[PDB]
Amino acid sequence: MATIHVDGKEYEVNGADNLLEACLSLGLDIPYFCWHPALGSVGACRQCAVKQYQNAEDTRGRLVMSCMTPASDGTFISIDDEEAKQFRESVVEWLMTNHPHDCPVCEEGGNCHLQDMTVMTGHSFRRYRFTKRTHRNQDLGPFISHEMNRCIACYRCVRYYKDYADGTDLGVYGAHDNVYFGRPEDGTLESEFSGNLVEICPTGVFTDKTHSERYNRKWDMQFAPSICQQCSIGCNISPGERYGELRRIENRYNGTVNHYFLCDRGRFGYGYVNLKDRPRQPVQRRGDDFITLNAEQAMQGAADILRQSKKVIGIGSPRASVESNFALRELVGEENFYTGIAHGEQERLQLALKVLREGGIYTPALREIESYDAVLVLGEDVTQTGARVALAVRQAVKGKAREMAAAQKVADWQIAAILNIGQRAKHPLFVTNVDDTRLDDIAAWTYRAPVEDQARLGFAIAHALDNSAPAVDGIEPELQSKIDVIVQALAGAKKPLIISGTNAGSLEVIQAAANVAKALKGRGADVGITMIARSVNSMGLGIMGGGSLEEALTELETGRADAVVVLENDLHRHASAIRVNAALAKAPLVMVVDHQRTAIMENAHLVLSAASFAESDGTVINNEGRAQRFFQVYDPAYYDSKTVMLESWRWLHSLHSTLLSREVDWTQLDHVIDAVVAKIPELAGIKDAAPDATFRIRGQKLAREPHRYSGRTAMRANISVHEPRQPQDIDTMFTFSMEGNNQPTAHRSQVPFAWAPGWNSPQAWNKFQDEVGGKLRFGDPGVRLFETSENGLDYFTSVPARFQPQDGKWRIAPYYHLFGSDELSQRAPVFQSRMPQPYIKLNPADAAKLGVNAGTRVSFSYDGNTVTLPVEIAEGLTAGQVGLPMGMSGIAPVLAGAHLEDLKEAQ
Amino acid sequence: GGAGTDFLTEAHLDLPMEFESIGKAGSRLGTALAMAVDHEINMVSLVRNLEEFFARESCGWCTPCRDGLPWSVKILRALERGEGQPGDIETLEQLCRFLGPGKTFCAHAPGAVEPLQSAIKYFREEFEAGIKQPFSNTHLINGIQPNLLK
Amino acid sequence: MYPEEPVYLPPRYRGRIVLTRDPDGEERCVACNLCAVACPVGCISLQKAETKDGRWYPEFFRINFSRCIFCGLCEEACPTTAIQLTPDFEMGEYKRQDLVYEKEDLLISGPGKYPEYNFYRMAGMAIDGKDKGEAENEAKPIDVKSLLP
Amino acid sequence: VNVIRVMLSELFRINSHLLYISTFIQDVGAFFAFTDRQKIYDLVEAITGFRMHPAWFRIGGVAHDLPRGWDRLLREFLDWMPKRLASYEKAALQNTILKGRSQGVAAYGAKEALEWGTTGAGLRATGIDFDVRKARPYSGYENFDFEIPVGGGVSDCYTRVMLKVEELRQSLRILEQCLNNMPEGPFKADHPLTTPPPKERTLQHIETLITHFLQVSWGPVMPANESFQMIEATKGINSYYLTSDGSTMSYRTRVRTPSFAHLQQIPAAIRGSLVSDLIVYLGSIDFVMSDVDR
Ligand code: SF4
Ligand code: SF4
Ligand code: SF4
Ligand code: SF4
Ligand code: SF4
Ligand code: SF4
Ligand code: FES
Ligand SMILES: [Ca+2]
Ligand SMILES: [Cl-]
Repeated sequence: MATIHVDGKEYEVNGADNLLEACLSLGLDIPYFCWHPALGSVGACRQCAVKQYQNAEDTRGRLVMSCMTPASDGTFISIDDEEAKQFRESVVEWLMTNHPHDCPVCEEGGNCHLQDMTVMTGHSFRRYRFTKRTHRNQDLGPFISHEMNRCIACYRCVRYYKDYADGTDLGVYGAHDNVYFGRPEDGTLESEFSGNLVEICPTGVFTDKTHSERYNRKWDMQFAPSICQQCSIGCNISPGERYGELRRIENRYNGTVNHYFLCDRGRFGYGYVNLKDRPRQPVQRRGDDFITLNAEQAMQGAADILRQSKKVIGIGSPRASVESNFALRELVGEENFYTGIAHGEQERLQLALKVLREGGIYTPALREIESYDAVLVLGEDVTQTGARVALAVRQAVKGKAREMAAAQKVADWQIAAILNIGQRAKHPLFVTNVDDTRLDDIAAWTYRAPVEDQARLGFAIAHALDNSAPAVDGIEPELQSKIDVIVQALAGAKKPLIISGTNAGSLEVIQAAANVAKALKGRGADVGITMIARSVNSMGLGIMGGGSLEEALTELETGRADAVVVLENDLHRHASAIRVNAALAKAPLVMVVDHQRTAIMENAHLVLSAASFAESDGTVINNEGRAQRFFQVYDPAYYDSKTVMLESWRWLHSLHSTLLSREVDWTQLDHVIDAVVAKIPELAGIKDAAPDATFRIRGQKLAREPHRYSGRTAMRANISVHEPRQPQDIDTMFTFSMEGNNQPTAHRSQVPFAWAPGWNSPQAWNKFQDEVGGKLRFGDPGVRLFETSENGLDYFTSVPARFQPQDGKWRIAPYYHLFGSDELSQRAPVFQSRMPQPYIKLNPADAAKLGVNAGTRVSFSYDGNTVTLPVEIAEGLTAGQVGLPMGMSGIAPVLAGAHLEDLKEAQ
Repeated sequence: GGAGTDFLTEAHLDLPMEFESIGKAGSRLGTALAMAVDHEINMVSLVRNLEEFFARESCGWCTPCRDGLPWSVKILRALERGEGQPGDIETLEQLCRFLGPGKTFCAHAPGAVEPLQSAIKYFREEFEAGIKQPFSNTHLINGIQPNLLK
Repeated sequence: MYPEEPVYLPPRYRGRIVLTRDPDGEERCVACNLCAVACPVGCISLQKAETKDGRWYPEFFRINFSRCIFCGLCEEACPTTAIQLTPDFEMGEYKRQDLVYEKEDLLISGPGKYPEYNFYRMAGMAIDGKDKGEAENEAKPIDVKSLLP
Repeated sequence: VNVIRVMLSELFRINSHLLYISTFIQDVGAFFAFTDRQKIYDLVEAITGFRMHPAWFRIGGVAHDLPRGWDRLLREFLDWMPKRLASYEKAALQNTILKGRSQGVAAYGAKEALEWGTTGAGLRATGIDFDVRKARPYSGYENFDFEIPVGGGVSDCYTRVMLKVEELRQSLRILEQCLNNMPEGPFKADHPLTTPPPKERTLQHIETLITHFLQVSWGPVMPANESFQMIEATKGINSYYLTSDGSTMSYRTRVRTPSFAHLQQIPAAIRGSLVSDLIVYLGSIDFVMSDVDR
C-alpha cells in the first residue's frame, strides 16, 4: 500500500499500519514493550524509538516512536541510527535501575521479553550505583502469582485485563516511580481470562502457579501442537512436558481461532493428566482379584470372550477423538454403536448441526465473531461454556468506537483515541438466560426467564423481522416493547450475529435462534449463526451419529447385548447412575477404555489403559465444524517402561484384528484416518486437517524439543545409566527429539512452540506469522468440514407455551461454572479452590414459601434418591424453578429441564 | 518564567521579556514570573530541589521521565553530600539530551531538564566540587579475580 | 609416589563436582537449571522445589560422571556459586550405575572455593530471613497509600 | 588477552614438539620429554585447572584471569628448558645413527609441498617461508620478536625434525617476552557478546546476570555471516570456516587440519622406498589421527 525507506532499503507496507508493526512484519527487529498486536499502540515505554527523516536529503532527523508513527508513503526512518540505538539502550538501562537480581529464581527466565530486549539493546554493563525500589506482592488466587519488583511499568496488563477482557479487579495505583499494578485488595482475579496475563506481561510479575509447583525452563520442555479439550471452542494450545508430567499449557497462535488468548479452564485445567490414580497398564478383574496383563494378553483374552458373545455393543463419548469413536464403531458395527449421550442431548446436538450444515447461514470462526455489529445470545451462558466466544463478543461490542473513530480519520492502532471518541458507546448486545450472566455488563438487555420463555422471545423476534415466521401468543405489552428494541437493533445491523447452543437444555431455544437468523437472512443481511456444544468432539460424534445411551442400556437390560465396550465415558453424566450401574451388572463382559479412573471401572471385567490428549494423536471437531488434529506430546513409557498406555483407536483396532484374525494390529494413525474418510463421507476433511507422517521439511521431521534441551544423558540415569533409545513416532510428522525442524520460515502450519534467535519470549510468534497480529505465514491449521448450504431450513412452527409453576414439581434450571461443569477439568486438583461449593438456588419468594433462608439445607428426591444441599437465594431465577450446578459431581448435566419433587427443609 | 525554564545570567538581564528574545538567549519566557538567585545559593542544591519536585510530579507513564529523573536526583544528592563519583556530570548531561523534546510522552521532562542543563552550562565548577570519591558499583567477590577494565 | 606421596593439585583443578552451601549453612543452589543447559554432554538433571518460606532448592540433583568431561562450563554458569569442580581425581568405580551421583553424594557441608557469596542476599525475592527491602542496594517498600508526596 | 592466548599457545607448541622430537629420536636414533612436558602441564594446570584439554579460551577473552604466582612458575620453566633444549639439539646434531637413518628419506621439494597442501615444517624445509604468525599476523603476534626456521630446498625426515627443534628456541623467546611484557588490564573484552560476561559483575549486576543467563542457556546469538581464521598450529596451518545463519549454533563448522593433507602426500613421497623408510617418514610427519579424521 505505502512505500517506506528503512535504513536505505525500500519496502512496501500497509499505510494503515504503524512503523513498528510494519517493520516487525518485514522481519526488521525493533525492541518494544508497551505495544501488543492486539492491545494497539499507547507510546509509554518509549522503547521502539526510530530516527525519522523528513526526506532523502534530511541528515538530521528526529527520534520518534515506531508504534505511534504511521507507516505513511515516503517515510524515511533508520533503526540503526547511532542516536536511536543509544536511546533504546538507555530506556533498558532506566528499566534496569530498579530491577531485582532474581533471574535464577524467576519463572520467566528463558521466556522473558525483558531479558530478550536487554540483550538485543546490547546493555551488559551497569553504571547505576544507587538503591533499587521494592514493592510488597499480593495474593492473586490459585493460578497467578505476583512479583511486582520485576515490573517495568509498560501498562500491558491493565490495558488487556480492563480494556480488552473488560475486567474490573486489576488496576494501576500510585504515581511517578511508585506505580503499582495489581488488585485493589488481596483476592482471586475474577476474570475468566486472567491467565492470558502470564503471556501478556513482558516480565515475571504475573506467573503461572500451576507450573511453579513443578517448574522447568522453556528449553527443557517437550512441546506438541494440540487442541484444548475442556470445551467445544477448539483452541490451539502448546502442552509442555518434563520428566513424564504435563508441566504447563501455553497458547498456540491460530489467527483464525484463539489467536493470542486462551481461557482459565483450558490454561489451568489439565492436572487430571498428572493424576497418579490413572490407569497405566491393562488390568482384568477375576472375581475380587485384579491381574495386570500386557497389551498382547489383553487383546487375545478379550477377543476370545467377544468372539463367543451374542451381541457386542459399543458406547462412545464426546470426549473421545473422531478416530477413537470410529474404531469402536468398526469393532462393534454401526448398528451396535451408540453415542454415550442422552436422547435429548443428541436431538439438540443434531438440530444444532442441521442449522450449521443445512441452514444456509455462515457460521463464523472465533476471530471472525469480533467483526459483527449486533449479537443475540439465546439461552447460552457462553462465559461459562465457551468463554473464548464471550471474549470475542466483547471485542465485537467495542466496534461502535472503532467505527466512530474511523469517521474522524483516526488510525486503527491508536487505541487511546478510539476509546476517548467512543466513551460508553457500544454495538447492540442482548443476552437471555435463566438468571444473571457475566456478559450483563455490556448487554443492552438481559432476559432472565425459563428456557421456554427464552425461546418464545426468539420466535417473537423472528415474527417481527418476518411476518411469515410463526407468531407467538401471550407476549405481555411490557415485553413486546423490549422485543421491538431488539428487532430494530438486529434489523438496523449490517452484520448481525445469532448465538445459541445445547447447554440451555431446550430444543426450542435452538429452533428459535434458527428462525431469527433465517428472518435476518431473508431481509438480505450478513447474518451469522454460532452454536456452542458441550465437549471437544460433540460435533464430531454428532456428525458420526449412533443410538442413544438410553437405547444402549435397554439392549443390555433386555439382555439382547452381553458385551459392552465403553469408550472414555463415565455414563453417569449422561444417564441415571442407578440405571447405568444395574445395566452394566447384567452384562457378562464389561470392557472400559478410559485414561481416567471412573466409577464404572469398579465393576468392569477388563479396563484398557487408554492415553490422554497429551499421550495420544487424533482429530476433534469444534462448534464451527473445523476438524483440528492434536499430536502426542510425550511417550508415556519413556521413564516407566511397564506403562502400556496406548491410544484408544490403537487399542480398539488391535482388538478388532484379534477378534477377526487372532493377531494384533497396532496400525498407524493415518490408516485409521483413511478408514474414516472412506466409510464416512461427511468426516472427509479430517484428512486435510494436518499433513501425514511422511511430511518433512527439506527431509527433516518437525521437532517437539527445543534445540537446547538438557539432561539427555542424566534424566533417566537413576533407572539405568544406559541412555534409552529415542522414542520413535510412526503416527505423526513430529520427532520425540530436537533432531527436527522448528524454523519460523518452514513451509508448515503446525508449530509446536515459538522460538527465534533473540526472541525467547511468546513475542517469538511474530516471526511465525505473515504479518504481526495476522495469520500463520503458510496458513492457520484446521479445515472447516462443511460450507454454507445454498438453501436453508423451513421456519420451525413449534412455539412452546409460557412456563407455569406447578406445586410439587420444581423445574431444574441450568447453572454452569467455567470451573466445575467440565468433567476432566474438575478432576484437576488446582481447580478444587476455584470450583463453587455445592448449592441449590431458589427464588426469594419460593424460599419464603418453603420457610427456608440462605444456608438452610433442603432435602429433595430425584432418581429415588434424597439429596441435601445448602439453599442460595437467586432473585433473577423465576419462581417454580430451582438452580443446580450442572456438571458438578452428582448434578449430571442431563438434570437440566427435569423436575425435583419432595423439596423440603432437611432434618 | 518558572521552575521548568533554563537559567540565564546577569548578561541576559538586558534582554526584552518576549517569547523570541528569551528563546534565542537559550531559555523560554514561560510565565514571565522570573526568580532571582543570589550568590549565597548553591546551584547543585537548588537544581536538586527542582529535580526532586519534577521527579515526584511525574505520572509514571513513560520510562525516560519516570526512571530517568529519579536517577538525576540521586546523583545531585550525592554531589551536594560530597559523595559524587567520576561520570556523574556526564550521566546528568546524557539525561538532559535523552529526556528532551520528542523523547518523552509529554513536556514535563523536556522542561525538567531545562534548569539542570543550564546550571551545568554556567556553573559547572559547583557540580564538579561534588565529585570527591572514586567510581565503584561493584564489591569484591572472594574467589573471583575481577576484570580490570583500564 | 602415588598413592603414598599425594599429588599437589592447583586450586583451580577441574575434578570431582560438588554442590556447596552458603555462609549461613543453607544450600546455595536455587534450581535454575543454568549449569544443566550450559552442560555440553547433558550429564546434569535436577528439579526445582520450594520451601514454605519461598526458597528455591533442588528436589533432586543428578550428575552422570560416566559422561562428565570435567570442563567446568557448569561451574562457570552458576549465578549462585553452588556447583563447583573441586581438586579431586579419584572417582574410579566397579559398576557404571554407581557413577550416577545424587545430591547426597554432591552436597558438602561448606562454601567450597567461594567462601562468602549468598545470591539470596542479592535477589529481590523475599525468603525466611530476608524480607522485601532487606537485600543489597535495595530500598524499603513504599506503600502507594503513603501520605508523603 | 592477545598475550595470554599467545603464551598458552606457545606452551602447548613446545609440549607437542617435545613429544614429537622425543619420539622420532627414540625410534630413528638413540631427550626425556616426560620431565619437561610435566613442568609445562603444571603451569597450564595452575592457569586452566586442566592439562591436555584446557578449554580456557572464551569468545572475548579467557575463562579466568592469570592465577597469582603464574610469573614464578613461568620464570622457573624459562630457566630450565634453555639447558634441556641444548641436550635435545646436540643429540640430533651428533646422532650419526639418526642422521644416517633420517637424512635423504621421504625427501620432497617446493613443488610437491604446494601440490599436496603440505604446511608447517614440511613447507619451510622446501625453503618456502610461509608461517601464518608472520605472513598473516594474528593475536598480536606482530608485537613479538621471533624468527621462522626455514630449510634449504629439500624436505627430508631430518630437516623436518631439525626445524621443529629450532621452533622450540623461538617459542621460548616469545614466552620470555610474554613473561616480561604481560600487559595489565582486562582478561575479557568489553563487548556485549563476550561469553560469559565477567563473573564478578554477573554475581552482583542484573544487566550482566541477564546477559549471562541467555548466553549460557539458549546461547550467544551471532548475526548471519561467514568467518575464517587460519593459525600456525603445532603440526601446520589449522583453520575454522564458520557459517552463522543468525542463531545460537553454527550452521556449518569446517575445520581444515594439516594432518589430513600430510597423510595424502605419503603415497607420492614414499613410492620406490622401503617399509623401514615409511616408518621413519610417518615419524617425521608430526601428525595425530584425531586431526586427520576430526
Ligand atoms: S522478569 Fe525477566 S529479567 Fe526480570 S528477573 Fe525475571 S527473568 Fe530476569
Ligand atoms: S505487571 Fe507486567 S504488564 Fe503490568 S506494567 Fe508491570 S511489566 Fe507491564
Ligand atoms: S474456550 Fe474452550 S477450547 Fe478455548 S481454552 Fe477455554 S475451555 Fe479450552
Ligand atoms: S513526561 Fe509526561 S507522560 Fe512521561 S512520565 Fe512525565 S508526566 Fe508522565
Ligand atoms: S547448581 Fe547453580 S546453575 Fe545449577 S541449578 Fe543450582 S544454582 Fe542453578
Ligand atoms: S564439568 Fe562439563 S561435562 Fe561435567 S557436568 Fe559440568 S558442564 Fe557437564
Ligand atoms: S512499544 Fe512503542 S512506546 Fe512502547
Ligand atoms: Ca502416537
Ligand atoms: Cl411471555
